[PDB]
Amino acid sequence: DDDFMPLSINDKTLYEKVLKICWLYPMTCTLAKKTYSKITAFLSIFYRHELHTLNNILVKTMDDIFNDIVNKKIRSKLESTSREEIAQILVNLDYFIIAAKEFSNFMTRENILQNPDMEIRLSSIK
Amino acid sequence: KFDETIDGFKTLKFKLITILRFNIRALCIYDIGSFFQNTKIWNMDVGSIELDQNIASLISELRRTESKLKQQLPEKEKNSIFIGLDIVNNYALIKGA
Amino acid sequence: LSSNEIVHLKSGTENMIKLGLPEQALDLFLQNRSNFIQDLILQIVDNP
Repeated sequence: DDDFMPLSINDKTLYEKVLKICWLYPMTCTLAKKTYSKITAFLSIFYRHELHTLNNILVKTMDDIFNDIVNKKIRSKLESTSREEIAQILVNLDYFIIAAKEFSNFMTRENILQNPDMEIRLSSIK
Repeated sequence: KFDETIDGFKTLKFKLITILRFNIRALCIYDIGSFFQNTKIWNMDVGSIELDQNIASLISELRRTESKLKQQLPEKEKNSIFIGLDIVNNYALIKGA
Repeated sequence: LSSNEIVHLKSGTENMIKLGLPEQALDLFLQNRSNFIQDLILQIVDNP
């Protein structure tokens, strides 16, 4: 999907749905929010693999399966040398880096909630 | 009968000795969760939350081990072996740790 | 003193009453639920 333009302000129907997508620029943060929210939403395949050490290092397996550990986003966007929304698409990757901060804010995580003392993710965000 | 009951006493000290060595070596075993703890960090790794899962395993089978050990045997020996071997191996466990 | 279920526990409980040893019967029953809850605690502090 292409024509790297700004976000067309429809003024105003899905702007609240854009605000849920915000957790502008045309598509990348606009669709990829549904992609990753769909991903970690789909990655809640537990609530039946519980009463064991799944709460252990399988949590770290969920850590390695990041917002697919962001090189998957940060290869093709790293590869795409194109003047169309150059750094404006990446304004939704500085702003999807604010969604990387939303991902390390998507941090009421597991073990059911313990220890709530750190859940940071910013290696691939770095 | 003094050689006899003497020998039964020797089996008692051997057996309770073996139980105390079992719990203590379960602990010193369990401290090797730090070996490796996957590069206990340099100056920070912040964050830095929690909690070295092998140590939670140590707490777990320690807890159930004391549960069943309190189930079968009598109290005073359990308090003895568990008390001395647990606290001492905790301390020197931190020392070599 | 051995069954984690209900039906034998229910049954032989009221059979023990059917002998007419009800006080010992209840005390054993409460002991079974004591040991029951006791061992139910054996599945796991992780955080408080």
